[PDB]
Formats: sequence, structure tokens, C-alpha cells
Amino acid sequence: EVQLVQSGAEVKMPGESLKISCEVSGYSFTSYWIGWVRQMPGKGLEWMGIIYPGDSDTRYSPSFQGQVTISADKSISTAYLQWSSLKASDTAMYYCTRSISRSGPGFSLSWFFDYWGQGTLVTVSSASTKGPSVFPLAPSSKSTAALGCLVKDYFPEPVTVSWNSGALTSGVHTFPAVLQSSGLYSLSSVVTVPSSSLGTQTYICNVNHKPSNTKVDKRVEPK
Amino acid sequence: AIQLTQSPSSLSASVGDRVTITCRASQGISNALAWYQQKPGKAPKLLIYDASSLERGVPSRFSGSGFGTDFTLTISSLQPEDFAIYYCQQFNGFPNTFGQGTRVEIKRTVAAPSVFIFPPSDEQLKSGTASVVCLLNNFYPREAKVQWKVDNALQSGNSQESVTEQDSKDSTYSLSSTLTLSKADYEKHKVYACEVTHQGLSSPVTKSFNRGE
Amino acid sequence: EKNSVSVDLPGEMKVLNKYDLIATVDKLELKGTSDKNNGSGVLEGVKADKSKVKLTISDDLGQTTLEVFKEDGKTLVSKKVTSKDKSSTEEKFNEKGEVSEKIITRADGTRLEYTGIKSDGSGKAKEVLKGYVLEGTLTAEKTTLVVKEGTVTLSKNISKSGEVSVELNDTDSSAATKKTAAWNSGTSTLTITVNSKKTKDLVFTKENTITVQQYDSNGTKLEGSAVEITKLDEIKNALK
Repeated sequence: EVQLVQSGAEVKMPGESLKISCEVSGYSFTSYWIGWVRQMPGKGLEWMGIIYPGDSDTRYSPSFQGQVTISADKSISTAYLQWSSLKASDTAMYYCTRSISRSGPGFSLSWFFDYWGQGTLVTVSSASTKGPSVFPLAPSSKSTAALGCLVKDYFPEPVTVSWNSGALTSGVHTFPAVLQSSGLYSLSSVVTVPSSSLGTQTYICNVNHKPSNTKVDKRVEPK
Repeated sequence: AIQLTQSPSSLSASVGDRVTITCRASQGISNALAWYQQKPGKAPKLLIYDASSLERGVPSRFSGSGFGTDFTLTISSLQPEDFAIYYCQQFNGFPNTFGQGTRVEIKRTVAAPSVFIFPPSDEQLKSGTASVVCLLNNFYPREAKVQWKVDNALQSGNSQESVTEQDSKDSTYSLSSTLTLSKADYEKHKVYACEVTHQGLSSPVTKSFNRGE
Repeated sequence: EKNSVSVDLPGEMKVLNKYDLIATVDKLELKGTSDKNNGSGVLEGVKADKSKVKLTISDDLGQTTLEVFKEDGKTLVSKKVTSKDKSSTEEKFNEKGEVSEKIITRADGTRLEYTGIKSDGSGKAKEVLKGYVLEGTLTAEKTTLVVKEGTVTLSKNISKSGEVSVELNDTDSSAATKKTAAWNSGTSTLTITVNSKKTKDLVFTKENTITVQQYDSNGTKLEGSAVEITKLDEIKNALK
């Protein structure tokens, strides 16, 4: 039942402030440390800091001392990661992690992380944030028919794509986003379905782009 | 801090191969090591702590050992769902440090690309632009090639390709080639085709469709 | 039993396929699976408090590591590493994560105890010799053990590497009653001088004892034999 739920994705400009949260449940929140791990875009894992909500003891890694504020709230079972001012180089994915303490010889201790959050993406740029597209691609004269949806010209990644509002994950392929010549991403999601189901069954794709708050569902439409 | 160096960077093995990954430290961290498994997408997951003790729920095929500065993570019988990136971390000396990770791929048979094609939506042409999509589904290996016939005359620069990561069920791949053309030029042609050349083929496959027929 | 007879462990415990072994200590059985047929394997076991107990035996059969965790197998409560030569080091944790107590036990019975460890390292230091017991503090750079007799304070320092250094301070301000000291790191001797005249030598031995050798009247050479200290007041009497 141990679950670590994080906040949603964020879009910020250089200099703005931001605080992301990690809603906790499943265990004794006051007994375990709560850490924070950074993952630069497609890069390694950076540990930022940790907090013990029993006494609000913040142990900051020297690579982030005076660069980020880590707080906790025992009353609501929630930890926080707060920035004074965002810089363009702070774009990464951040995790809240439950930590297990180990007494490293000597005079100190460290931790390893057993349960992780889902991750919060912080994109920092001074460009326009545009919502995604709607266009579907239709099945016609297939082998098991195949269909899907097209998501063109959005900013910023990532966009979650579902099919039939869940309950459809057999042959669903969601392609990674490709940045076009214009500074906007584009991706597609496809499903492989039995060819005999077209008409007798309706298929809709549930796109969601919380950065621009855009969210669109569209149907195929095989013709 | 303490630098951690893993080995190797990438890796490829068939289903059943006993694969081992190493992690070398710069100091004596005798017992303080943890192993994580970041699967496609998100997110990291603890596999093995204290370099020997196995985490609950982790299958018995995962094992780990080490002492001093040389450590080794070991999968006994590789499985297709075990495709992920594996990190080692040290928690003996403040602060905690991670290794650069290790990629693990799966080897399987070849067939087949299973080409599909898709015409534009005709709602795109309300904006003067249109995108043609060619789909390749559940093939191996990752290497492939796609060409865009237009009046039996290939088109340049207007293509973009994206590949999925290795599937967790059948260890296959999938590719999407998108041809972006303007509506003013999309109607100057009738036949749009996608010539596919994959290692698993015996001859180039060409899925096509006449414009609005 | 059969095909796994027994073998004795470092710490008075016993340990006895589809190698397999079975152990038992502290009123309940611990079993696991080893790699060889000597006893080189871990032993799992559970306590009535649902606390997880783990016993790690080395491959050389000369280093047992007994660990105690909570209901989750990750958060530990105690950790006692016992070697073949009785060199033990038991730790206890304050449930915050930090080690609250560290009981270092040497081969010759002389234990070294640490209590009241704060979040930085400052804690009560107490060394248990044979016949007497020294007490002191613990700074983040050395272990300081102090013996006081009026104005004279005898400070036995212990560097983190393990070497022993000893100093002596005297708040007295009389050239005839003030006590200075001289240390020799090679010979491990502290020489007490009073009024430009040597008085006695204190040797801190590799057997973890202290010897006293009184100088003669003229302070030019030693005399007699050394007396191994058995009472704590014997250390104070030399500082009078």
C-alpha cells in the first residue's frame, strides 16, 4: 500500500519560483526519511537532499546547498521541494524517495531508496507553451487492423495518451516525441485491433497536455 | 565525492543468458551499495540493497554480491521484461552517489516489420499542411530503412522517424516515419507510398494508397 | 544432523540439496542456504516482536555478523560484528537512523564503550580496562579520556587511526609545584617533570595497561621496577 504520489508537470520561466509536493501514504510518514533525486534529461541520477519529518532535519547535498529548499509537513503527510528562483539549467525530472538510513563509518550516515515517486517534470524555457493537435489517422485495407492518433506541434513534453479511457493496452504503442524544425514536439500513438471490430466497436484516444491544460478526445473514424 | 564506474555501457543477450554487471568504486564502501532498475519510461525501482540482500517481490533470478570496491549485479535467467537500465549507488560516504547506469537489451528472432500506412486526416488540410504516416510494427533488430515515394519520385528533407524502446512482452521494436507536406503540394500528386527495407524481409515492401480513392 | 554435523562459530553459537544448512541460537531456529559445506551462508529468522533477524557468516568462518531489523527487512536495530579473535563491535540505533551506541570489544577483554552519541558525534566515551575504568568525551577528530586529580588533568587522546597520544595540563602556577609532561610516540611513554626535575614515567602498553616508574631524587635516571596500575586512584596518586 506504500505509495508516493507527486505533483503534476510544470512550465516555468527563468527566475520564477516553484514548489512541488510529494503526497505520502501507506506507512508511518513520521518514521522514515524523505529524499529528493534529480534526473537531468536523459542523464544520470543526482541526489539533491533529504528530510526527516520527525524533527524537520534537512540534509542538503553540497551540490545544491543554497539552491533549493526542502520542507516537510507531518500534519498532512506531505513533503515539498521548493525553488527560490528557477534557472534555465534546472530542467529535469525530480523524484521523491522513501529512504532507509545506514550508519556509514564514521560520524555520519547515508540512505538508500526503496520506494520512489512517479516523477515530476520541470521544463524551464522562455518560449510559448502551445497545446497539442487533434488529427487522427484512419485504418483502411489492413492485414488485424491498425489505427491510432496523431499529436502535432505541442510544447512542452510529455503528453500522456490513453485509448478508450484506459481498458485498452494490448497493442498500444505510444511513440516518443520528435522535435520538429519548428520548436514544437510531435508524436503518434497507435493500436493494433482485430479487423472485424471496426464499426462494431468505437475507438477514442484520450490525449492530455497538462502544461498548457489542453486535453482532447477524438474518435476513429476509419474512413 | 565518491565516483562510481559501471561496466559495460550497453549490453545484448538472449532470453536465458546469465548476465552480470559490475560497479567499481573509488574507496572502501564494503557493504553500502544498492541496485536499482529503471524500466522504459518511469521510474527507478530498488532491486538489491546492502549488495547481498534481496528486496521483497524481486524475483529469485536477480542476485548481487561484492565487497570493498568491486561489486557485481547478476541476473540468473534473463527474461524479456527485465529490459531496463540498472544503476548502482554508494551510501557509505556522504553524499550518496550513483553510477552512470548500464543498458540491457534482449536478443530474439528477426521477423517481421508488419508495415502499415495512414493517409492525412483532412482536418490537417484546414491549416495548409498534411502529414503522411508509415507504421512498422513489432520487428527486430532496431535497424531499418524507410523511403517515401511520391509519383514514384522520392521526397527529401520532409521526413522524421521515431522508434519505440524494446517491448517488454516479445522484445520487439516499432517505428513511425512521418512525411510532412503542404496541402498545396499534397494535392499535386495521387500515389503516396512507403518502401520499407528491413533485415527480416526478403524484398522491399511498399504499402501505398491513391489520394482519395 | 546427518550430512550437516556442526561447527562452532565466533561467539559461542552452533551451525549445522535441491549447500543446505540449519542453525539455531537465542531460543529459535535460523535456516537458509549456503554455497559451500562448511557454514558459509546467511541465516534468516523472525522474532516474536515481528522483528527480522539476520546472521551473516563469512566464507572464512571467522566473522559472524548478527543483524536485527524491524518488520521491514531494511531498517536495522542492532548490528554486532564478531571476529574470530573476539574482536567485536556492536552498534545500536536511535530509530532516527543515527547510531546511538557503539561497543568496541578488543581481543584481550578490554572493551571500549560509547554512549549518548548526538547527531554530530559528541558522546560519552568510557574505556573498560582491567581493574579500573577510564571515562571521557568524544570529539569528531579524536577520542579524549581524562583523569583528574586536583589541578592536574591527564588526557589520553585516541586518534581515529588508532594511535595513542597523551598530554598533561596543570592549572598550577608555582615553579616548584607545576607539573609539565613529555611524550614519546615511539616508546609510548609520558614523562612528568616537576621544577626542572623529572619525577616518573607512564608507559601505555600494547596490552592496554599502564606502568609507573618513579625517577630518583636527582631526576637523572629511573629506579626500581614498574608497577602496573590496578586501581583508578593509583593514576590519581601519580598526579598529586
